[PDB]
Amino acid sequence: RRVVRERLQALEIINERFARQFRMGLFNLLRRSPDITVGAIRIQPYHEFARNLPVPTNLNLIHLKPLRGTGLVVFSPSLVFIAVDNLFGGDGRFPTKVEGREFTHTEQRVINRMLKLALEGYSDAWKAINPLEVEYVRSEMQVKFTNITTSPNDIVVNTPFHVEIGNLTGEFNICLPFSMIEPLRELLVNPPLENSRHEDQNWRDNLVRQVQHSELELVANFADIPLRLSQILKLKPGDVLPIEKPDRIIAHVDGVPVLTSQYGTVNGQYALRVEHLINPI
Amino acid sequence: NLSGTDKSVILLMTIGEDRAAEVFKHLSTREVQALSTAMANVRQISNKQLTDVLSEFEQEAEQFAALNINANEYLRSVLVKALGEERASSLLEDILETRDTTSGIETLNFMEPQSAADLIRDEHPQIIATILVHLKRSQAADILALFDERLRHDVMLRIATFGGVQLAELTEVLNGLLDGQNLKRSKMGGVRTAAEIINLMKTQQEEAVITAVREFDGELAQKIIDEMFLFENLVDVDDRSIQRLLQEVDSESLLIALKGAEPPLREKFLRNMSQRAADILRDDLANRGPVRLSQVENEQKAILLIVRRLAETGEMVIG
Amino acid sequence: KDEQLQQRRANQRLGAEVMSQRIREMSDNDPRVVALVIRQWMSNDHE
Amino acid sequence: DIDLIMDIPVKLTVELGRTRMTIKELLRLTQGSVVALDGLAGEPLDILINGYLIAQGEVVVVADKYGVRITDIITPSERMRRLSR
Amino acid sequence: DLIMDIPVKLTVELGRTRMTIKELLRLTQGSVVALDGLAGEPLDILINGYLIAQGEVVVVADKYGVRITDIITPSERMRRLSR
Amino acid sequence: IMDIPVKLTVELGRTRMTIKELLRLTQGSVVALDGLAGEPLDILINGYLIAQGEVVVVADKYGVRITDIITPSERMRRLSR
Repeated sequence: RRVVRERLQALEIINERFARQFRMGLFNLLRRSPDITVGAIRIQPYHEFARNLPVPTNLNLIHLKPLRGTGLVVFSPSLVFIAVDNLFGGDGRFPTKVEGREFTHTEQRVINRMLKLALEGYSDAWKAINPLEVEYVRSEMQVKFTNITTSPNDIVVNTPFHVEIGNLTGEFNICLPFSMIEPLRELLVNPPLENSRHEDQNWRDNLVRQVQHSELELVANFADIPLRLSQILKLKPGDVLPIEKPDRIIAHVDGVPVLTSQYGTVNGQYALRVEHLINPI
Repeated sequence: NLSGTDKSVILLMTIGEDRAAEVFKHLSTREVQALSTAMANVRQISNKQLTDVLSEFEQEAEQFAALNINANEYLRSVLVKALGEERASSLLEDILETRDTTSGIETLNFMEPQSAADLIRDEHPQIIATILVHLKRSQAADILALFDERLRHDVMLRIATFGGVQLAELTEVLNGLLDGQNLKRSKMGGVRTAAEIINLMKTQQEEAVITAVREFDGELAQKIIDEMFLFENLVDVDDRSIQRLLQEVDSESLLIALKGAEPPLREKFLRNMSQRAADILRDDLANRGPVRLSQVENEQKAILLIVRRLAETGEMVIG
Repeated sequence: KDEQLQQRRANQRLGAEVMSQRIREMSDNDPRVVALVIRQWMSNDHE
Repeated sequence: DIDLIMDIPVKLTVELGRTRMTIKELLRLTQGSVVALDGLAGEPLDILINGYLIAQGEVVVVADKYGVRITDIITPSERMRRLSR
Repeated sequence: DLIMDIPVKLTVELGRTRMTIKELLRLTQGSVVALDGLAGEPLDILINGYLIAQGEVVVVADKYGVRITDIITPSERMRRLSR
Repeated sequence: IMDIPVKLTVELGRTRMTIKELLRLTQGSVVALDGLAGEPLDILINGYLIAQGEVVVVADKYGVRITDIITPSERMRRLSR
């Protein structure tokens, strides 16, 4: 049994701007403008993501301090082949497919350049909103060896991307554990907010100035006696129910108490004599 | 006589410890290790030898009138004040890499083609195509020849597609492949050293080994037997080499070897000789009686050792 | 005989060490005449 | 079905009065401040459970012990009239 | 029944465990604690803290729905309170 | 300071209606609550709340994945609900 649901707003924009940054980075790196198509953000268990992962492919570990845990990135063999031949200027119209064969030293080095470029791009994109350092840990071949999540059923978030350069195409993914963003679960849901300048706080203070003009309905309580509905049914008008001594009156609005008070007889009216505001701090 | 290495080694001791360390930094670690072993194993200079190495170094110094400093820093500093440090460091790195990549190109041309091909077999076909283009056309062909048909065809197809002529990354590619050679070593892995041991072993023992490896892998056994092939038939070794053996080996030993040889072997070893020599050899073979096979095998082994020595000298090919 | 050979060895060593000091001083005052002769040394070694 | 439910504990609540009041007023309020309520002195207090209207009653001091004496059971029509305010 | 239309508060629980405060003291904010009831047993269903019946949750219509199975059964209620 | 065992309590959701809606529903009738799939669960002691935390199952035995002590801020709102 493992269930999680949520809706996200900010990381979509974050992925879009990071994708634009990565596109321009690859353009300047390979002297050719690429195109990146960000897929819909995927929320799935770790085992489902591993099953959907096309083996063989290279997986890389990038830690995210100070949050405990390591991030994961993947790149397709088609993408690495196309990138490396473009680095050599090859047209790519006579491609080759390698399966099971581990990446050579040179191929791993080219993967290292893609890894560092992507790390820098995501670092700047993420720090544009929240400063969270990204540091590569260890590349991996098989997903089972990555074993990032505690359980295969652990639900993780993955961001797919479709990257092409002219006729040449490709797809790579960025998948993250949900526990990685569990402390920031409320922040990622919230859409990005601009300003935050000094006039933004007094703007909040302006809202407060509006807030003082508010309407509040208090509730006064005397007795909260536990009884039985059988007794209620046998209760008849004229019946009397004893009540303990109400040494004080609790005042609450929609439930939340604010103060304690003492009842009193004032100008022929049921009046209360407040003692002090309830401060939970 | 003193070898060129020993003279250089003695000069390396004489030039001083700091200069020797600087030369070690300027030179290859294999050279550093060789010099260290030489100065540890035994000194290379005697009083006549020290005189000779010092005198020849002096004649080198007379001719090498440097009137100049190495200035790996001083030359740059004079350049930096006039134009600025920046517009020199990158261009200098590019020039050095061009010297370095050409050095690697020449090294790959010199080193064995199939070894280069297998070192690059795992690498990218674009890498293979660009390195083939950069290499000498004899060397490029030699790396291409070994490759399987599909990889080779893709390589020639991508030769045309290579229009990017990329430039710093190519040098770094050469650097990456360069760092893998010092770990490769090998030598022990190759079959021919193992095959030579099989020849060295006792007849029945390598016959049993041949049967066992035929059970293990018929193709491997056939390859090792093809490596075995040494004057077991006329076509592989050729009549000229058959003539060469008979004029270089004792007639009595040749006849004793031919006692246990096949009649086609006798025919091939008698065609080259003239009528008189062939008649003498045939009469001697007919007259000589049976001999214990140990001596025949020993003389055959000596004859095959002579054949191997001739092949090593490289007068003619065998196979 | 043996004493004469020993004295010859001693004076040869003295001459060798002073002339080696001559190499030391010329190499100190001019490194260019050193690198090219090192190149010649390695050429002789590999040849 | 009915017999099953009868022996079940339930809670009840009673309210004194209601006044419009804003956070300015409550912040201005201090220790010992007196606040009245729309409930007239001597008016029977409304009786509810879990915020649901039940009846009305008044407190009577019987044997120097406080006790609320109910007076009526709210009809559906009068409950609708009360909520339609 | 003139008070039929009265909303009520229900309570559904998993299981109990006799747990001394020394245990919670070493229990961190991210610790794991077990219970007494075995997995798969229907959860007990109560209202306003009063025992009613038992049921089990099922993933139906994308919402946790509990399937009522037993009745108050006052004899069984007495047996349960007699523990 | 001195130690003593104490009764805990975990609550799976709360709703508001009359029992007759479920009293009419005989045994085997499935009924949902405000409790959905994914949200954490709270822990009560003697009926007094402590902390928020999910519950998992291990070795065919339930295990609470407690998260943090409930502060009065959210305590008040859950009391109001």
